Amino acid sequence: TELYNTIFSETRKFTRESFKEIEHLTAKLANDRVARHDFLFNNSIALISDYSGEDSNGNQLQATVTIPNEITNPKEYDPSDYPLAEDESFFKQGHKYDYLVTFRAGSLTNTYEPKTKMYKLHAALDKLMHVKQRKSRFADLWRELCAVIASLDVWYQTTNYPLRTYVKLLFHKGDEFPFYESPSQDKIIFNDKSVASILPTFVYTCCQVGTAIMSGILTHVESIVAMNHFLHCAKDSYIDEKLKIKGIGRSWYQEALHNVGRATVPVWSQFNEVIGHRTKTTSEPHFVSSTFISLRAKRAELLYPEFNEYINRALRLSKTQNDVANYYAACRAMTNDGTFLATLTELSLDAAVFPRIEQRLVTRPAVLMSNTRHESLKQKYANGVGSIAQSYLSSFTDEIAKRVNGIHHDEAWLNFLTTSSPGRKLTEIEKLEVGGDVAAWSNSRIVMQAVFAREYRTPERIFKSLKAPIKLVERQQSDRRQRAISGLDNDRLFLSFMPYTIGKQIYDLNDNAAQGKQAGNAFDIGEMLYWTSQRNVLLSSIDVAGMDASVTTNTKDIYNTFVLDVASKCTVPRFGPYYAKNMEVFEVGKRQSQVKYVNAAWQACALEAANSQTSTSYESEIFGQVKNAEGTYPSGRADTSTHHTVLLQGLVRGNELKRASDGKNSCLTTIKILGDDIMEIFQGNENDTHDHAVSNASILNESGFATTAELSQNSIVLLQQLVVNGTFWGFADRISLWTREDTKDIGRLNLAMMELNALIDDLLFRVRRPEGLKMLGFFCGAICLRRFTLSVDNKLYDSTYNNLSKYMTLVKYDKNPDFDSTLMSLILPLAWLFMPRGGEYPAYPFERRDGTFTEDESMFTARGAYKRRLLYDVSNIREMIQQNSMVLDDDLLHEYGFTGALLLIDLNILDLIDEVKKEDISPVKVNELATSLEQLGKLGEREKSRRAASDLKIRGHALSNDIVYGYGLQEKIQKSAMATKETTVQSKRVSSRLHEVIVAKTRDYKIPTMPADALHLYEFEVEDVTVDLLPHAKHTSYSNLAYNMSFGSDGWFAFALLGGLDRSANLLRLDVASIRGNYHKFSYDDPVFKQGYKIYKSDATLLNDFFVAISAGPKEQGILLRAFAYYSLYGNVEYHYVLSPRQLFFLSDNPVSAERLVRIPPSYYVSTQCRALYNIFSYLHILRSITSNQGKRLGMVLHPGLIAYVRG
Amino acid sequence: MFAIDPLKHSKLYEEYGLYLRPHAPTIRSIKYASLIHSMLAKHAARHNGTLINPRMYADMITLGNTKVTVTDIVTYKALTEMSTLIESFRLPSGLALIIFDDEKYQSLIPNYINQLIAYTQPHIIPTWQGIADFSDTYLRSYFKRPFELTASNLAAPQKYNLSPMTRSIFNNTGREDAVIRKLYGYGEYVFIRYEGCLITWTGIYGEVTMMVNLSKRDLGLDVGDDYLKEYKKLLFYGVITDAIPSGISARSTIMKISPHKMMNPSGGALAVLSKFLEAVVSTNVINATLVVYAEKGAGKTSFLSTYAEQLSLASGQVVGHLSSDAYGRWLAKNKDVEEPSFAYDYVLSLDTDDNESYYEQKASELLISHGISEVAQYELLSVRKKIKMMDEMNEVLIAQLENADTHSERNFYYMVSTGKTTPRTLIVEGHFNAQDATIARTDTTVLLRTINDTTQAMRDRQRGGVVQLFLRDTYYRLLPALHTTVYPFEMLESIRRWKWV
RNA sequence: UUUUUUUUU
RNA sequence: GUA
RNA sequence: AAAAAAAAAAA
Repeated sequence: TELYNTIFSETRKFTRESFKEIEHLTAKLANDRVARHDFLFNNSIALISDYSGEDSNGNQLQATVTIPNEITNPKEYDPSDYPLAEDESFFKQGHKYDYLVTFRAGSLTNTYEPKTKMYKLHAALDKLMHVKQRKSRFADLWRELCAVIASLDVWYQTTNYPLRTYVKLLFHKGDEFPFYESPSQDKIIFNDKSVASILPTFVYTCCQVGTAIMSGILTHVESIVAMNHFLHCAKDSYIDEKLKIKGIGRSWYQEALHNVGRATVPVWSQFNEVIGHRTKTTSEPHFVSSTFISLRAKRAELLYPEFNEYINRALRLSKTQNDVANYYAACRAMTNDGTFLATLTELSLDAAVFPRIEQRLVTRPAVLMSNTRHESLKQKYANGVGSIAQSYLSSFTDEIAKRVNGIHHDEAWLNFLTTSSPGRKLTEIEKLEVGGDVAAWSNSRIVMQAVFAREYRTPERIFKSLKAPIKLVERQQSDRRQRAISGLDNDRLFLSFMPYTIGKQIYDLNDNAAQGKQAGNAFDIGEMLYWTSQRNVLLSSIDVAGMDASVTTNTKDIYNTFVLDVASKCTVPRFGPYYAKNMEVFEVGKRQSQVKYVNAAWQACALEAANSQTSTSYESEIFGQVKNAEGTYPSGRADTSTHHTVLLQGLVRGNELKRASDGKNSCLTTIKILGDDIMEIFQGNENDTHDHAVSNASILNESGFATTAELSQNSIVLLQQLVVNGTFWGFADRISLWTREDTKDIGRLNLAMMELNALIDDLLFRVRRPEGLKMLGFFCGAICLRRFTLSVDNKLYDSTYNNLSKYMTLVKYDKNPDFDSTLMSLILPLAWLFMPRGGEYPAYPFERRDGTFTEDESMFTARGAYKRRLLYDVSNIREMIQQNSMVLDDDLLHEYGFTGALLLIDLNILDLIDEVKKEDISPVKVNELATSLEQLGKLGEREKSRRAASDLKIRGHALSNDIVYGYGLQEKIQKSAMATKETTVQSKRVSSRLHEVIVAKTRDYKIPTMPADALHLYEFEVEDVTVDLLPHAKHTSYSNLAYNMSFGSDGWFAFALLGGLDRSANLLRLDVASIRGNYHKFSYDDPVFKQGYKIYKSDATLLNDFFVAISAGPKEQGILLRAFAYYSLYGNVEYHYVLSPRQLFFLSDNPVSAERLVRIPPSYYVSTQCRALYNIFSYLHILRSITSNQGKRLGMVLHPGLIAYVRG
Repeated sequence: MFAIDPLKHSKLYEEYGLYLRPHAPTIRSIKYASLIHSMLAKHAARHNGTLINPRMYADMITLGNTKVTVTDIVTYKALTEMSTLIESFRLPSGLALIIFDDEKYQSLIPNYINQLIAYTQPHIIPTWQGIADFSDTYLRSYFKRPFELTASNLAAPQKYNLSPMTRSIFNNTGREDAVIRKLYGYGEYVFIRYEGCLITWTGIYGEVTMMVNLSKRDLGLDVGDDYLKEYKKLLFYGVITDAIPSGISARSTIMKISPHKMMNPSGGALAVLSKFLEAVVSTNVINATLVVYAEKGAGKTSFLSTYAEQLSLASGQVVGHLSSDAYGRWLAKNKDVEEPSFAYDYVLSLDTDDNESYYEQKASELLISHGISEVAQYELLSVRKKIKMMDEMNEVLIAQLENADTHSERNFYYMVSTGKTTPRTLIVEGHFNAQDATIARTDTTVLLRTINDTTQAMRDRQRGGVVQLFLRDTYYRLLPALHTTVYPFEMLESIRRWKWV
C-alpha cells in the first residue's frame, strides 16, 4: 500500500476523510497476513548501500549497510557448542556458549531414540529455538513490526530510509514470511529451514531500533551503525557478544566529559529548587585519568571497529555537556537490544546462581554462650571486619529491642502472608484429606497456611521443612542475565521472618537507607541533584559484583551476630511454636552447663542461624534433578534485602569509626543503600577523598567482595538513574515496548491499552522527542490492538453479528463441525483509543464542523473521566457558550465514529467475564478455611466486628462482604481462589451473558449526557499580554536537565511556566483532592464510603455499629465523620482527572501553580469551591496544550449551565 | 494436667521412670484432666484439627473462671459443653498445663495442646540428662517417687520405710534384678528400666560425663577401665554432655557407670539425613553427595567408612568415600604435572595416611619461618600472635579456592564427582565452610561432632604435632556451627529408620 | 483487601 | 482461523 | 513463576 502518501502524512490532523483513510488502511494491516507481507516488502522500495546524513548533534557522518555472511548463509549445527560433562550429569563446567548460537534453522535434527540423554538435549534445544524466542508484548511479531514501519513512513513521508533495507535484506525470504508464531502450538513455525536460528529475535531488534529513531535518539545513519553492530554481535553468538561488550561501549562518556573540560550547569538547592547556574571545569582527578588508558586499550581490542570509530568520534567532536549526553544516549541505543534475555536455565544456572569466592576469607566470631547441641546463642568478634561492622551495629540493638517488643508477630505473619505460590505442593494424602476445590485452590500461599493452620504451633513443622528442597525459578530482565532466583515454602519463609522484622527496624534510626524514600518523581533524585551542584565533591557509585552469590556462610554470620544481640536484649514470648522458658546453656569459662531464660524470638533466630541450607534444586527435563553448590545467599527469603542493607551500612560506617579511631579524618557525607547499590558522596581535598574511597573499597574487599571502583567528580548512579551535574540522564532503552517477560499476552484489551499508556508515560522524561513516541504509540494501538477474538455459542453467532455489525466491522470464522462454539473477532474503530474506559490516549487535531481543528493533545494531558471532554471539544464548545445549548452534535460524532466506540465501552465485557468466574466459588469451604486461619493472632477482633455487622444487618439494611473487617480474610481467600481457571463452559456463559446485553443495547444508541458533564464545557481565549517566565528559565537553558528539557521544547517551556515541584507549598489541598477523589484516603466512589454514607443518611445511631463492624480507629472515625459532613455540604461536584507522577517527573503536582497564567473574571466565583475547580481547569488546559503555547496570557470563559450547576 | 495424657499414654511416662500410683484429690484430678483431653480431642476434630477460640479454652481450663451457659449457640456449643464439664468438677482453681523440657516429649504433644500453650503459663519441668527431676510437686503427687539402691544403700525394704504403692526401685547395684528381687525381698515392688549408660571419666581439666546408647552388658566396660579400650563403641554411640573443650583424652579412666535413659535423636539431623537418603534412593538424581565437616581430630574418617559400609549393605549400591585430606594429598603429587589424572582409583590410592599433604607442607614452612617448631613454643604465644599467622595461612588457602584452574579444588571435585568410573554416591569430607562453593553440588550438608577433644587429640600424636594443632586452630577459625549438627548415632539411626525396598 | 501494570533491588 |  | 520498595486504575 501507499500509507506515507495520505492526508495524515502531510497534515497530521484528523479531518473527515483523513481519519477515514487512516482507519481503512490500518485495519488492512491488522486483518490479513497477505497485506503485511506486501507492506513490509515490495519492489517499489529500492535498496541502499551507502548513506550520509547527520548524527545526534549535526555533524555529518557516513555509513554503509553491511549484512555479514553468517546471517545470510548460516552454518550447520555444531554439537560441540553445547558440550556435557564426562558422566553426562550436567553441562560442562567452563562451557563457552551460554545462550543461543547462530546456526541454520533446519540443521538441528533429532535422529536419536527417545528416552536418551542426547534426545533430551536436542528436545530442549528445540524448546529453546522455537519457544524461548517468542516474547511479543501486544500482538504477533509481524504486526509489531508493521506498526514501527508505518509510524516511520508517516513521520518521514518517504520510504528510502535504511531500516526498510534491513527489513528487506533480513526477512524477504520467498513469497511468504520466513516464520510465524502460533498461539495454538505456543511456538514459532519455520517455513524456510535455511534461515538463521537467532533470526526471529531481529524482528524485535528492528522494532527497538525504529523505536529509538522515533525517540529522537538515533538518526538514520546512526541506525545503520546500530544495526551493523547488532548484526556483528550475532556472527558467533548474539547474547554472549552483547553481554561481553555491554559495559565497554557505555563507560566511555567519562572521558568525553573530561575532554569537554568546560560546562555551564544548573545549581540545585537543599530544598529541591533550581537557584542558580554556574560554570565549572569537568576535568577528572589524576586517579580517574589512569583508568582511561586501560579502557582505551580494551575498547580498541574488543569492539566492532565502526562502533569504536563512533565512540572515538564522540570523544573527539563533543563541545558541551549536551553533546556528551546525546552521544551517550545514542550509544545506549547501540549497545542495548530492548529484548528480554532468556535461554534454558540449565545453561544460565552456573553463571547466575553458582556461589563464588572472590577475595579473602571471612572468619568466625568467638561463641560466648552456646546451646546444648553447641549451636550459638551469643557471639562476638575478636578482630577483623566483624568487629568493624559491630562497632556501628552494636549501638542500635538497645533500641531495636524496644521496637520489636511492641509488635504482635502472629498478626504480622498473617499480614505478611501473600497470595503467591508456596514452595511445596500437596501430595495425594492431603489431597484425599481436604476437598477437591481446596486442593485446586492450594497453589496460593494464604490458602496453604489456612489448610495447615492446625500445626502452626507444632515445633516439628520446622524440621519437616528441612526434608523438602528449595525450588529454583527463572526471571527475565533486559540488559542483564537470567538471574535464577529461589522460591521457598511457608516454613523456610517463617524462619526468616523474625530476622526480617529485626533488620527492618534499623531504617527508622538513621538515613543510610532508601526503602521508605521514593515517590516516582524528582524526589527520588534529590540527594544526587543536590550533591552534584556542590564543589570539592567526590562522587562514588561502587559496584559490588554479584552480591547474592559472593556472600558465603561466614559473611551471613556478620548479620547473625547483630540479630542475636537484638534477640538477646528483647523479650518476646510466643512467636511461633516457640515459647520462653528456662533453657539449659553452655557459657565460656563455666566448665559445667548453666541455665538461662531464653525467649521465643531468640530461639527462632538461633535455630534459623544454625540450620542453614541454601542450595536450590531445579528439576530439569534433561538431567532430572539438578542441585546447586552451597554458599549463596538464598535470595528468596523475607530478609533478602534488609540483610544486604544492614551489612553494607555496617561496613561503611564501621570503616568511618575505625578511621576516626586510627587518627584519620572521615570526609564521607551520605550513603544510600537499597541492597547491592551503595552510593558514596565525599567532600574535601583530593588526598582525603581518595584515601577514604580507597579505604572503603579495601574494607569491602576484606569482607569477601569483588568491587569495581566507579568514582568520579560529576556523575553518580543509584537505582539506574544517572545524574550528571544537576541533570538527569534517563535510560530510554531500558523500557521494552515490544518484548514481554511472562508472555501472558493478556486477554483484556482496556488493560492492554492501559499497559501501553503506562510504558509510554514512563518513557517521557528519558526520551528526546516525545511527539514521535506519541505517534509510535498511536500506530501500535491502531495496528496491534484492534481485533479481539472471543468464543461465541453456535446458537447465538449470527445473532450477535447482526446486532453488532451496525456501527463497527466484525470478523467471522469457520463453523467448525464436531464442536459447539466457534470464535469471532471484535475489530474496533480508532475512536475507542481516545475515550474514557476505552483507550485514553492523547489525541490529534480533530476537525470540527466549522473547519477549526481541535487542539493537539500533548504528552502531559490528563486521563480518566477528563477524556470525555473531547466529545464536547469536537462538538464546538466555542459555539455552545454563545448558543446557550448543550447539544453534543451526535451527527459529527457519528461521522468520526465515536458512538460505536462508546457502545463497545458500554457493553462492559471484562466485568461480565470476571463475574461469571466469581459465580462458582463455594463460600462454605472459604468460610471454613478462613475461620481456621483467623486463629493464629489477634483474637476477639474479628468476632466483635462480625457481631456488629450482624447487628447492623438485623436492625438495618445490610453491609457488603469485603468492607466488613471480619470477612476480609474470607474475601482475600475467595479472590485468590477465583483467579485460577477459565477453561470450560464458563466460556459458554460468557457468550450467553454477552448475548443478552447486546440485544438490549443495540435497539438504538445515542450518547447519554449527565448533568455532571456540564462542567466539562468551557474554553479559553488568548489575550495579547505575555506572561512572565519563572526565573529558573535562564538557569535551565544551558545543559538541559532531561533529554526533552532542551531550550524551546515543550517540557522546558512547561517547566518555565508551571515551575518545579514543591513539597511545602500546598495551598489548596482539601478541596482539590476531594473533588479529584478522596477526602483524606477514602475515595468518594469507594464501597466503604458508599455504605457508610447510606448508613449516614439513615438513622445515625447505627454508626456505633458501623465503626465497630469495620473496626476503624478513633482518628479514622473522625476522618469518616468529616468526610460525610464534607460530602453532604458541597461535595456535589467532582472532576476526576488522572496524572501519573512519572509523567510529571520535574513538573508540579499542585494545580494552584497555574493561577498566574489565566485571568478569570471575578463574577464567576459563586460558590466556595470555585477557585480550586477553576485552577484544575486552567492547570489541565495549560498542560494539555503546550505545543502551541507561544506564551500569551489566557482568559477563561464559562458556560451559564456550568454556573447554574455549580450553584445548584 | 499434663500435655500428654498419662492414662492413655502410660508407657511413655514409664519410659522416663514415672509410674502411676495405683488407684483422693490427685486421683480425681488426673481423671478430670483425662476427660478434658478427650473433650479437646473431640472438639478439635470437627474444625480442621483447630480450636475455635483457644484463649477461651485456655482460660476455662487453666484459670478456671469463665463459665459459658445458654439460657450464636452454634459458635459457642463447644464452649458450653466444656463449661458444663468443668463446672461439674468443683475444683478450687484450674488445672495447670504441664510440659517437660525434653525434645522427645515435645514432639509427641498433640496439636490442640500446642494451640492452648500460646494462651497459658505452662509448668515447664526441667530435665537433668533427659530424665525429669522427681522432686517436683506434680510428679510427686501423681507418680511413684523412685528409690535408688547402690552398693552402700543396699538393704531389705523393711529397713527403710518403703512400700509398693508409693516407691519404685532404681537398681544401681550392678547386680541382676532377679537376685535383688528374690534375695532381699523387693518382689512386690516395680523396677524402672533404662537402656543406655552414663559414664564419668577422669578428664584433664576435671571429670567428664558421657552418655552412651548401649546397655551395660552390650558395652563391655566396668569401673576402672580405659578410654582406648572399647573406643569404637563409644565413638559410634557416645555423647559428652560438658562444655567443649572437655579435657577427654586417651588416659581417662572410668569413675562410675550407671544405667541411664537412651538419648533421642534430633529432628533436624534426621530430617537432613533422610533428605540425603531420599536423594540416594530416587532414580531422578544422577549424583548423590553428602558433605561432612568436622574439626581436625574428631576421628571422622573411621566412622564415615563404617557409614559408607552400612549404606552400601542397606542400599545395595556402591558408596564411595573421599577423605578430608584427599585434595591435599592429591595436590602434593600433581601440582607440577600440567595434565594430571583425575580418576577415582588414582585419587583413592592416595588417601592413605603415609602420603604427605600440601597444606601440611605449607604450614610447616610457615611455622618454620616464625621459628615455631615445638608444641610448647606454639602454646607459649599470645592469641594475637596466633591470629597473625592464621591470616597468612588463610592467604595460602585462598589461592586454591579463588578460581577454577586445572589444579583448583573446585576443578578437582568436579572431575572426581563427574567421572566415568567414579561411584554414584559419594561421602565427601571437608574442613571449613568456605569449601561449600567448592565441594560438589548438594542439598544436604552437615557437621559431625564426636567424643574427641580435638585440641587434645592432636597434641597426643606424632608426625609434627605443631602443624596439626595449627591447622586444627585455623580450620576452627573458619568453621562455625552454621549447618545442622549431627552425632554418629543419629547417622546410624537414619539408616535404621529409613525403610528400604 | 484483591487483580492488573510499570520502575527498581 | 483453536479444543 | 519468590521477597522488599515506590507508583496508576477497576469491582
